Amino acid sequence: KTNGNAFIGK
Amino acid sequence: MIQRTPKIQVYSRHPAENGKSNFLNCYVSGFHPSDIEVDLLKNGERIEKVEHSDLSFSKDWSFYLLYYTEFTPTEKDEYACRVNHVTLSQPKIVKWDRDM
Amino acid sequence: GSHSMRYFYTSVSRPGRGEPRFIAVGYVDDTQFVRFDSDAASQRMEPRAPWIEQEGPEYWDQETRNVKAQSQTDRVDLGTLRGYYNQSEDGSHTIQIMYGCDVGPDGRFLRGYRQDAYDGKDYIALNEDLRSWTAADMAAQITKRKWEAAHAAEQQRAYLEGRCVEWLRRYLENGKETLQRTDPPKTHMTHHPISDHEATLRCWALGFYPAEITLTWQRDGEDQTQDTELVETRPAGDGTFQKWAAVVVPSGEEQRYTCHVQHEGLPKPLTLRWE
Repeated sequence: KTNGNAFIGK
Repeated sequence: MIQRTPKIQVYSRHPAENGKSNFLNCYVSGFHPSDIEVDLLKNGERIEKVEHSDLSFSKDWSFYLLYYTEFTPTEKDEYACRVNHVTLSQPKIVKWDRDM
Repeated sequence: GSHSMRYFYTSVSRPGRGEPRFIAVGYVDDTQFVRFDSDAASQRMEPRAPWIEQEGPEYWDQETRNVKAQSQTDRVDLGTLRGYYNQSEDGSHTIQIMYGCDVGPDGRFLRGYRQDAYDGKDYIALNEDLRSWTAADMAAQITKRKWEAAHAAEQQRAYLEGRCVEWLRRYLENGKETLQRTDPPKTHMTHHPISDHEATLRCWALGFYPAEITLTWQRDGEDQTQDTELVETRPAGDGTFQKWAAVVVPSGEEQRYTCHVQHEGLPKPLTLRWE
């Protein structure tokens, strides 16, 4: 299962 | 940026036996950037219906891909793999040597 | 034995030629089980191992959603990083992400990872404690401050110690017939005269799984790195791996050499020699 909780911009 | 040249290996999936079905592989690794041209050749000419792996990379971030095709080896057929990459002055041809 | 689950993502900008290309691959140990390619027809996460095909529609929908949002995040991050490094709009750039978790033979969580790169070099990485980051340079230090204010390490640790290991343990159970096996190498040696006073000895290891292997050459019991040509472990394409190590020897002295093979699938390590 991929991680979907950290789409936080660099 | 820093560019890394591909390491090329041409080989059969199973020990080669004339008249027996198999897979011819061309494994390219250790390269950066990811754009790469890979052709599998039979008697100097391009094989159509060549499949390839999904782009992945190693610990040092360098890419690797496997190009392959089903084939039946014969004593007279010559196989090779032609690779082009931004790090190369001209395409690099690596010949399949079954006897290594 | 011990096992791992890893995801590898790559985003490559192509200025003028459209939006960045995004590729995602998932692995359990050395077995690929999923893939996504933004240039492929499906626009969905796809199965690459038979034991994942059984996952229901909800599984595939969420995995597709995640890789699509990851590709959008990388697309904005390509522009951000280009700005941090004061780079032109015309050159092609790469963002690579690796993450995943490892479990011990008792199934315990061993470690978690999250590492990000820019143009093939370290950019930012989650530390082993899963609570802090290591920025590679000054540009990555900007990212680190934004990631600290966003509790990003807490997000990673919650995934790595929760969903990551729980789903790895599920996959290990679902693909038990194949993921738990170890195929020992089938070994043999080849000999090639290269002149009238020298020969190559090549030690071969074929059809092994997992990929981890050690091939070592010795002369009169002393470890050899003089003439030891060692190729990268390569896939056979059927789920097994291959490797070889070769040494250049004086003609007539072939029997003073041995190749020692170490692999997890071997009842006991092997020693090979030219007969």
